[PDB]
Amino acid sequence: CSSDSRYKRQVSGDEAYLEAAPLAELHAPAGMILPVTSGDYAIPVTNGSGAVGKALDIRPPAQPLA
Amino acid sequence: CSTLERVVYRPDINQGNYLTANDVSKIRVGMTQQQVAYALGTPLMSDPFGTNTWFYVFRQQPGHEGVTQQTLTLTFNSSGVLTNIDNKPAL
Amino acid sequence: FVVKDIHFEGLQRVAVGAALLSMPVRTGDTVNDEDISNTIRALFATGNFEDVRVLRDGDTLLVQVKERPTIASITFSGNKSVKDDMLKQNLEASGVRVGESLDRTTIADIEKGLEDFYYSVGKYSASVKAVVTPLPRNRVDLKLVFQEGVSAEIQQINIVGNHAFTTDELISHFQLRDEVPWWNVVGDRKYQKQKLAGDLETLRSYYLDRGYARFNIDSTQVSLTPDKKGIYVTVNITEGDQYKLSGVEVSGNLAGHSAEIEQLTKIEPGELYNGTKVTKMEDDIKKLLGRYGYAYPRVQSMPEINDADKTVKLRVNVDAGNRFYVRKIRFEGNDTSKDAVLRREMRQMEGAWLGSDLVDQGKERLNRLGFFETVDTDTQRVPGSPDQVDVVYKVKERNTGSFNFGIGYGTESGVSFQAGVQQDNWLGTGYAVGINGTKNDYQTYAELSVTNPYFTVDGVSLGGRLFYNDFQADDADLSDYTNKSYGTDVTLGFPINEYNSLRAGLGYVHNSLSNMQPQVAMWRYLYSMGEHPSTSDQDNSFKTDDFTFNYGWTYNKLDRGYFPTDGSRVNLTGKVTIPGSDNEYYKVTLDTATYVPIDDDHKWVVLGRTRWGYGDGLGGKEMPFYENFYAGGSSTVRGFQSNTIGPKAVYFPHQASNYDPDYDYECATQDGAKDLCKSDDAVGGNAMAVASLEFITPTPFISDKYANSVRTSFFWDMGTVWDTNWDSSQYSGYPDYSDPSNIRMSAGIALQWMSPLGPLVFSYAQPFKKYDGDKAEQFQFNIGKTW
Amino acid sequence: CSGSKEEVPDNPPNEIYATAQQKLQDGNWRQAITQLEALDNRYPFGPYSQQVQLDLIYAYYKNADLPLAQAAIDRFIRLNPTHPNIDYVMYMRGLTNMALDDSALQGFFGVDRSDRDPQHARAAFSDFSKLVRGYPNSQYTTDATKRLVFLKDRLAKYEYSVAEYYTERGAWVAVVNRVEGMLRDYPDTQATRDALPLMENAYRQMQMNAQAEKVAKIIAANSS
Amino acid sequence: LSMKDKDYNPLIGRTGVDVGKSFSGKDWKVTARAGLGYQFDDSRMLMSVGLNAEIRDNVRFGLEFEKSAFGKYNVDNAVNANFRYSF
Amino acid sequence: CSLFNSEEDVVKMSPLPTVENQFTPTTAWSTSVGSGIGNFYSNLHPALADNVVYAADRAGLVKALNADDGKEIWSVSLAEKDGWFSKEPALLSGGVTVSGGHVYIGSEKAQVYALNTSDGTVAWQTKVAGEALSRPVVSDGLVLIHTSNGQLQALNEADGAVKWTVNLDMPSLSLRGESAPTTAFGAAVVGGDNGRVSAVLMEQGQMIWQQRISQATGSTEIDRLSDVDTTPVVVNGVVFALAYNGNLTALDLRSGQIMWKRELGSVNDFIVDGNRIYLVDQNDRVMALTIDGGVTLWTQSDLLHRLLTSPVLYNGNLVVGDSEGYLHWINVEDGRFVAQQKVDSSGFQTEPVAADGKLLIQAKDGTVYSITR
Repeated sequence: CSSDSRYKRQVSGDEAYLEAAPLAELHAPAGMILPVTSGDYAIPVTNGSGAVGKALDIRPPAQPLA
Repeated sequence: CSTLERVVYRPDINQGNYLTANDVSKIRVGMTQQQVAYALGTPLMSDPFGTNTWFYVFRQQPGHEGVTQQTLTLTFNSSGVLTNIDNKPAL
Repeated sequence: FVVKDIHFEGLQRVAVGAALLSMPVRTGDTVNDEDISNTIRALFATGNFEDVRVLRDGDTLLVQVKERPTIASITFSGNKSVKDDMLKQNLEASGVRVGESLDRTTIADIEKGLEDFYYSVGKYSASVKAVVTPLPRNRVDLKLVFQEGVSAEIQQINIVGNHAFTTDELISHFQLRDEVPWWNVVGDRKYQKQKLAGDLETLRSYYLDRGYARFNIDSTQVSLTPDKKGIYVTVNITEGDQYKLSGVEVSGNLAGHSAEIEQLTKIEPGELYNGTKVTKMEDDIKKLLGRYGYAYPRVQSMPEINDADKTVKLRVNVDAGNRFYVRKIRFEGNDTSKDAVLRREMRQMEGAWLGSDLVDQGKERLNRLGFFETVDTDTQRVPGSPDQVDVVYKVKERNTGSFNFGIGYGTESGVSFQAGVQQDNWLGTGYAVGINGTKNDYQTYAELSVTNPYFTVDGVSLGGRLFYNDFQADDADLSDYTNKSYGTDVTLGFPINEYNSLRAGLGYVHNSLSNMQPQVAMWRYLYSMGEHPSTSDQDNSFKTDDFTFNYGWTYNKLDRGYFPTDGSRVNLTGKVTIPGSDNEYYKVTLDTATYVPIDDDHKWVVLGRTRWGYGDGLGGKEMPFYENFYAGGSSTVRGFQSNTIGPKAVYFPHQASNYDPDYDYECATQDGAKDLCKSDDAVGGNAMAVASLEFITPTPFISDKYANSVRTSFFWDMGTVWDTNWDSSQYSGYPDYSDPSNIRMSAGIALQWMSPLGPLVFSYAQPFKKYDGDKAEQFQFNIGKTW
Repeated sequence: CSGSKEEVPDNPPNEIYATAQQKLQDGNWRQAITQLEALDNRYPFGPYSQQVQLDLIYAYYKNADLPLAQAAIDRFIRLNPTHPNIDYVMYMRGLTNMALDDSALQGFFGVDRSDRDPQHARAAFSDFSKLVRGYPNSQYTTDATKRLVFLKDRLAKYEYSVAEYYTERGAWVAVVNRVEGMLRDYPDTQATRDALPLMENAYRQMQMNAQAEKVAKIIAANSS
Repeated sequence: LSMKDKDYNPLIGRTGVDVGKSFSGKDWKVTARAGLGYQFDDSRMLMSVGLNAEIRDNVRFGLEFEKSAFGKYNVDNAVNANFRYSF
Repeated sequence: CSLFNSEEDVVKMSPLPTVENQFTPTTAWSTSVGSGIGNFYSNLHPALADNVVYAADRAGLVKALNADDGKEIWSVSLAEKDGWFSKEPALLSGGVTVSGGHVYIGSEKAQVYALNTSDGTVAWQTKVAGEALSRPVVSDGLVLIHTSNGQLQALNEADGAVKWTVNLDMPSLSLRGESAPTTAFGAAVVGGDNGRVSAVLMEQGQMIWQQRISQATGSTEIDRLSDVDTTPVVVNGVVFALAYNGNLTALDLRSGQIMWKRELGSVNDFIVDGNRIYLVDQNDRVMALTIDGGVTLWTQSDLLHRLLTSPVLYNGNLVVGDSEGYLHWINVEDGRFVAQQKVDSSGFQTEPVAADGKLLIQAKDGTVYSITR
């Protein structure tokens, strides 16, 4: 081909796919709660600045020399 | 509204709760939430912002704009006590 | 012994970390030989290849295991027309490929599963081998060589213990047949244990229905000829005594539902006993349980059967299945047609009452709808409470529909080009995908169609489409009628009463029509619309701009398809035209299929195909003459020419028709016909009424399955169609048809048989069209065009 | 499965794998996987096959070789009780999930897709949870720290679509439970807030207005 | 002197084997389409007769031989080839 | 033809090379009732009573002939008597045990009845239950018959007169394999499928011993070929036959315990001529090892998938015709043809006879062609 439909470095979707809209907190008012941490929940805490998107690469995880 | 002549809406409307006088009978104050759970199978609706107080209903008439509303709101607190029974079975 | 050496050997490609995990007791643990053997068979639990050599000389744990061709780097070859893809996919089911070190018992179970496959099929002349010649250095070379025989080519099906019921009778009640005489050529032979079971079931159930309630299921088997095929089917049974269904008794765990059910349970006592009665009588009541809503009940129809008294009392006692539960409908796929489109295509919903009935309705609903090839309705279990059951269903998509190129017969026309692109399941998102571009030389049609029958409401259908064809075929000059016909229409269906729908079609058509013939009908219309056609040339032209509506409604009381048994196809259709239309006129068309066999044996069967069409022009702007049904041909009257009955093609004379095509067009052509030529076969008149009688009965020279697939039709059915709007001044020497007597005489017999792959309708009718309006032919032949 | 004809004469794993690295930097992942598998067939031995399989994985995804990718996955994790690359694999394996992505074509308008397969989403979720917990150190570590929450929000959008179907179908009764299910999932995803007015109106239809107003003022103060 | 000979009754539940599978496959199918009424008036024929082959899943191609006769226009031999790819 | 000519599975077949007509087989008796049968599988031996060549058809037709050019004495199409529709299709299963003035027959319809030999018309009638597989065994008036499904009946030559029913063992799936129920020293002894042999009482069917021997389909699903047919040969009250797959013990009537073995060849037909026996196996070659240890001095493997009938070592000539209409004489030892008639395409299912040395054959067509060579 010579027009489109390729994938070599552009991360599928986009960087908006990398992140579109962050979370936001709500606050269940007095005498009223909500058990939410029920399921897939490992607290995501990164200090960064781990490569992301075009910065992120998945090159073969080889050894120094072979 | 009008008589039986306007835009017709008669497919099958579908809502299911085969509620009977068993429900009326098996219940007193301080009911055992788990035993009444099995007596009722599925606990449909609890207060997310409060105690259980399970909320059931029968809103069903197939087709025509008519429908039921036969609710089963039943107090369920801590210590497994039903202090109150709640039903507006009327439209 | 003190385990001091983590000592793993052979170390070909092993996860030695996983190996250290494989030993429960780790090194430096002074343990007994009990723990030693524990660790040993724990390493055996690796189950990939374990060539154990456990040595205890000092404190080193000399546990050596040697690698081998045990890598399963296999190959594959040497096979017959057996389904190779099934072979490979089941190897994948076992995962046997490169890696998965090897296992003599695993390759053995592969080979033997294939062998027992042969067995169950009976193809089963096993020449079976999984040749494992290992490529050097642990590698493998495999050859799957399997020369087999053919399946059970049905030999004798000898029936044992039969009496009072001829063998061939219940045979016909069964599936298995092994006959290809001069009689038929469609007989084939095969095997299935399940065929055997089901045939037994049909047999003894039938007997119950004969009141032979008691039955003796004897060990019926089949001897198999060695050293070749051969299948001698010992039908070893015993019918058991005849009885009458004397009573029906209920004592089942319920609450008042007893009386709620007896009305069904209630039957006339002392009936000749019937097992199908038992069936229906438990089916309806399970359905009523559903109409109340539970899990599914125990149903014991204990038959109190007494001999010499023929008694079948029915202690039919039923304890309802467990109570109402909720459920988790989850369907995977989720392509261009997102899940919701199916969520609505299934008549069932979480939150409301559950039931295998509703989910079943969803099953068949998706089935006959289809966007796929499977309806994998799989219910599962949520722990804690016996409810919110996991009903997670799968479909195997039937996507990427018709890519079509119809190329047909130039050399009279141009080579007919047709591009058919119907990629529903692709933009079958909720829509229709219809792309029809065809043209031979002069018959240039285009269909662009898209339909969400559910537009914002499942009921709300949306079919938008352009249908444009131009007929450009001509043979003369100043007489060359040409039709370009654009039509843009949107349709909106509305059943909310099931099998009861009205459909609103709102459409415009532009229709440029040139060089119209001297036909007195079209000329009547020209003068109606005020046009004064050229009384010399077939030359006039008009552009037909008609915006219009049509209401098409149908009721459907049907009982079965492929063979129609009870049919109620009730089809009204009325086209109405607005002043925006160039003419003001209204077509009414009535279509009635009314089919009932009074005989449940289907030998006294009354059927009616009845049809009517009437045009209502507002005068001067009437029913554009072509706006007419087709009377004749084979619509329902056959051996004729359609839209030729009634009116006769009278062409007002045009000897000025500008190069008569050398009698490729006549009747008021240049070399054509003089003062108005009363040629035959004009469009059927304003009013058409036709009625059709049908009946069937099997002949005593066939099998029952043929009757299940064949349809003998008897008919002397005389329609009549006439132009209500008629003049006799011009039709003075010519006939006059505003005439409710346009009768035929078609003493007709026909036959429509459908092979499992195609239907065929062939007829002989001795015709006497009272009013002729047609050609008389005796050979009304065609094969059913399954749409 | 087993293909990629070895039309090349068998040669030492080192030089053929050097050709593999040549195609690696060349991008002809088809023939690259071809020669890598050709090696491991001609060499079901050797720790050289470790890197051979790593490059197999990389050229799989750079070539969109999905079932081959899963084969690499399970075979290696059988060979991998642990490895210097597992979190890579972990991200890769979560990557594997999104590998079921492509369905259509858009250049200026766009079509929706966030109402589809949840299982691989949850799988990648687990993948990257295990990554960040076992590997709170990688480019993949941080990219997954954010990837997890992104795909959880995408799940929120999915569940919105699901709920709203029954709602518009009048089948609110199930969504009544479904909204508290989303709560047991998330209140904090914007999609949750987006849906809350719908469940409030449902409440009102079914006369739980007494809590419809609650959730309404919750989306007022709590949310925007 | 001790006594621990049997003094017990254990109970458990398991499952030995489960293996089960079934095969299936087709080879082709054909759909022929034909129609002919005689004339049977001057005598000749007039028909539109063809076919279509239904291969396992994907290949579908149809023939039609048609003909109109006894008219001032006459379709002599309308051989019509088509294909369908609903793979 | 090359289209329905290259689409089927095949294994192999010989040409039967080197036809040797050292003798000159002349069918000095040449007669045919036609049907007979054409393809099926059962024992349907016609009978004879002092040259009376009883003829028949697979329709309850009870015909006759005598040692002639073939000349009938009577023909009585006694298919049924008052069945469903007046002589229904009455196929046959079980040869004709003409004893006394009682022609003896039985049909898969479980119909059994004596016939006056002078007319083949009923001498007595006792219709039975179970598919009448075997032929009547009018053994000292103890007319013992087993029907295919593993149930046996004891009758009397008087009018049937059921004596004791033996609903004996059967495989999981009924299949081929029939046994010799002969009785010696007053012992109802019989072979059996399932690698099993039974010795019971010829007054009650009461077992004295039952021996299970070797294997077949079922957990070792031997697929499709000539295993061992379970009809033995017994001498001195000692049973001799292969086990069920070619393992030839000896089993004494009183004991039935395993004697000397010959684990060789899943042969089906076999006649003993003074402790000499012969092998044909699964492609119809001959390596005719005798029970005298390993005496294969009778081997003629010129037949590959050439189905055959029971051998006849008469006039010292090793003689038997195949099941393809061809006729074969053999050296007294191995084994080239002292004669051979590659003649018919008949096919054969029941047992012909060489009585008086006359080749009393029952061919599917050319039924009774007895030959002199």
